[PDB]
Amino acid sequence: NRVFTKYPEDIPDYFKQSFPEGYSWERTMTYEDKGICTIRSDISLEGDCFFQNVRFNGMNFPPNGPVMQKKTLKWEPSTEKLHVRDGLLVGNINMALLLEGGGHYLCDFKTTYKAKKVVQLPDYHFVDHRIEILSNDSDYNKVKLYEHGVARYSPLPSQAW
Amino acid sequence: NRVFTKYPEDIPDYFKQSFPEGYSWERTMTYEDKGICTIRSDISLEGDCFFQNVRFNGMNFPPNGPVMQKKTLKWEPSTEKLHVRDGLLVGNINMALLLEGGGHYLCDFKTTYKAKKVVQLPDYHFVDHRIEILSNDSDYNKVKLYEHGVARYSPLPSQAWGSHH
Amino acid sequence: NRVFTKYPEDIPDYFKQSFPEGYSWERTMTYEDKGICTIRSDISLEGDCFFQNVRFNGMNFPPNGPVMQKKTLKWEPSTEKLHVRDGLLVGNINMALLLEGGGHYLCDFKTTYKAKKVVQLPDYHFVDHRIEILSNDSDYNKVKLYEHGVARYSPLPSQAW
Amino acid sequence: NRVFTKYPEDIPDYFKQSFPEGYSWERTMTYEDKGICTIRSDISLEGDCFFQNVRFNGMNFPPNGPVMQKKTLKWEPSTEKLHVRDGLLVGNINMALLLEGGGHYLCDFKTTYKAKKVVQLPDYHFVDHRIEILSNDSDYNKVKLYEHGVARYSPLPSQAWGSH
Amino acid sequence: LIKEDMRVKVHMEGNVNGHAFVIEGEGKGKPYEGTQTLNLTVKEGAPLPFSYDILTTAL
Amino acid sequence: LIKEDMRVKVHMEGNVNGHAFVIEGEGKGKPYEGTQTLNLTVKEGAPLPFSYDILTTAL
Amino acid sequence: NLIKEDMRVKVHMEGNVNGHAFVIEGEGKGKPYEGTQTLNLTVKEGAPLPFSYDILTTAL
Amino acid sequence: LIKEDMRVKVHMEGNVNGHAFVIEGEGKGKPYEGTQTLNLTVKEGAPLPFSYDILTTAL
Ligand SMILES: [Mg+2]
Ligand SMILES: [Mg+2]
Ligand SMILES: [Mg+2]
Ligand SMILES: [Mg+2]
Ligand SMILES: [Mg+2]
Ligand SMILES: [Mg+2]
Ligand SMILES: [Mg+2]
Repeated sequence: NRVFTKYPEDIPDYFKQSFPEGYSWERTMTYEDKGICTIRSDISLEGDCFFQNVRFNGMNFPPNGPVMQKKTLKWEPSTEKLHVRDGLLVGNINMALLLEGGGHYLCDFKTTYKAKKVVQLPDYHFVDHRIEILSNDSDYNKVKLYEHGVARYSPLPSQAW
Repeated sequence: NRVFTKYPEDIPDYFKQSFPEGYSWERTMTYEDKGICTIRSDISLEGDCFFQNVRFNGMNFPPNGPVMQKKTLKWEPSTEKLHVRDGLLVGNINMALLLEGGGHYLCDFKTTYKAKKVVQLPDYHFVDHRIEILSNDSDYNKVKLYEHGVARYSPLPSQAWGSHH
Repeated sequence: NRVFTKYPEDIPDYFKQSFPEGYSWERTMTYEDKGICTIRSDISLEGDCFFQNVRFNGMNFPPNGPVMQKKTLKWEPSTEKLHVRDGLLVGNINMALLLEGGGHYLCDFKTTYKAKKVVQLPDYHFVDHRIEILSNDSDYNKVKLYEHGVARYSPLPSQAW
Repeated sequence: NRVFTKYPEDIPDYFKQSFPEGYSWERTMTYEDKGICTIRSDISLEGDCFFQNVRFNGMNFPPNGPVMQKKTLKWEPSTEKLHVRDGLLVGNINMALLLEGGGHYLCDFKTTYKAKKVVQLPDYHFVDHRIEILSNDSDYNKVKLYEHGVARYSPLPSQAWGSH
Repeated sequence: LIKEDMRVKVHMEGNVNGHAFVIEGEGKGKPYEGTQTLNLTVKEGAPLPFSYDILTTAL
Repeated sequence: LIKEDMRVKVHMEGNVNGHAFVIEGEGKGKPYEGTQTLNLTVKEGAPLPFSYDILTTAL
Repeated sequence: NLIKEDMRVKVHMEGNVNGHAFVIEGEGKGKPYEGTQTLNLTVKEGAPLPFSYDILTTAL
Repeated sequence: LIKEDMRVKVHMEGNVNGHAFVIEGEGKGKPYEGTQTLNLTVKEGAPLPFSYDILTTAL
């Protein structure tokens, strides 16, 4: 929910500006053994509720892989590349999932966020995330999910002239 | 040259460590419109001056594209993700060329950095970069190049604490 | 459904052998503007009549792209690469849809056929495909569909000595 | 060098048409552990011996994988898809290395062919290929290399007739 | 068991681009001669607003 | 319109590797302070035979 | 038809695979219209190759 | 072994869709601060038929 992403006043927050009306988005996730996920989500404000509505579809993860053998521990934080296209904020990310002992397993990430209303569009910028299972039963039947997201620019001086 | 990257004490620095011997890296650059480049460069230190021999082999860019049509603008600032894999450092980036007029033109960048020496290996981390042309001649026979790059962890603190997998 | 493919006697026929138990399959279509589709099929034999049971899912087809704009004339015939991966018969194919008004639009095809019975596994081989719309009302509510298939080795001599 | 391909009468021969001027071509090989090779080659004729000049770059193969471990046996045969895009000729292939004892390490081949003369242009067509090392040391400092390629259409006649 | 002349019934539930569609079909063919014909109907979500060809290799 | 404390509820139908599942959650956080908390229940398909991380930036 | 039922082939390859550089060279014959040919190849440098030869042959 | 300033020399042989070129670079940089600058001259191959941007990360 990119709503819950702190925007410094320099950047336009594409997200909180899309409400009241809302915003929908669309993502694909390609794993490095080519398991693949397609997903969709609608975000409707009512009262103070953002009722997220989601269809999620995942494909051809290999039998002895990490997903099917449950050897992920988390996602590494990541940094999303945000870039206005055809009027649409598209986001791009190299995600990775830490494994039991053994290092990482990588994934690409394309998200486009579409506004239900006319909002002010930002220049190119990045949202640092970090997403995390705070807690879970042994089955994951009940899982407490946290997320931290912060939109920035570049910390570095365009020292150009 | 990722030697020219700032690295806090928090994080090992794969690149300044490697030296005195130095290092080698291999990069593939895979564009949004299906062009491609492979690049190899050797980085050595003799005296005070880093020598960088490189072999760039770009290919397969469609003939009426923003590369071949000579109409890109600059790179966007960026942030590299970097993990150990087979005991090498690997560099992953989502890159973006701004296109004359408004739009973008896009590029995955994957690098394998290889130090000609055993060094202390880092965990997963980022580098934030910015590369810029500062001046040039008409046809860029003469160019002046400015990169900047700085290494960190996430700024967003971890709030998980205590768990069993 | 393969089974609708001519097999020569010196290629084993993975699909037919598979009955009466049947066989299912699972394929990835990756298009050249990165539209994408996931699909799964049970193919069962009730008597004379095979029942196909399918679920199909696809995404990111750019609104102005030729899928959503309906600018396909057809698929090009093609030639699937058939190999055995970890017990299963994996087919790979380079498909191209003939454009409206000249030009081609490409797609990558990976298919795994998971038989549900002991069958006699084949060696590397190919299938010439031609799939064809043979009739279709205007809106395509009612469509008649045809597909040929022929199992294959190289028609080229191994000069091996 | 696709000059050596059997090309039916009804199918333009981009490669033997390009002569005497000949052609060049450019290839990306995409293997599944993202080791890549990029290739370009210039094929010339003068007299009776063509000349291929070729450069070859491969990177990002895992050290602990079937190329770096020399555990590939050979290519299967194959079929390439050839189509005109942006006035050029491209070919696409699903490629297989047969792996020692069993299995496959796969590759996409994409090639773009560029004749130095304007030749007549073919329609969508295919090339059945088969390539084979015949004689070699264990170290392959000497090798003897055979390919056979033959051009065609699909052997499956259409049943389509009449439409809009 | 499988014979020169055999029938086929087709059921495909699907979603493309978030647009829903259920589609069914009845057909026939010759397993050994490698041919098959199928009569296909859009059950819900007709009209499909996308090229019917992306579907066809599935159907 | 959006306030330092807001509330969240989330519904997810899912297929992964054939295997179906539904999942529901309700939660909270601070939009301007860009942090979010959420409580998830697998309403159907349990136990999930695949890693849960690959669902979570969707949840 | 400059191109003859029988022809000859010369081939220079330079190349480099995960660092390891090499120069390969061969000469041979083919039958243009039969789609056949056979090449003799020698590694002038970098011998012995640390990599499966196979990745070279379709370029060679 | 390395300090607040360092020199840079660069030799690139490359090739893009046909065109061969050679580029030679001289410049300096701040290794510990993470910056540098480079004057770039095209020896062989000038003038470039293609966006110089593709080159810059290799230089
Ligand atoms: Mg997979
Ligand atoms: Mg859902
Ligand atoms: Mg799945
Ligand atoms: Mg993680
Ligand atoms: Mg129909
Ligand atoms: Mg279609
Ligand atoms: Mg499911």
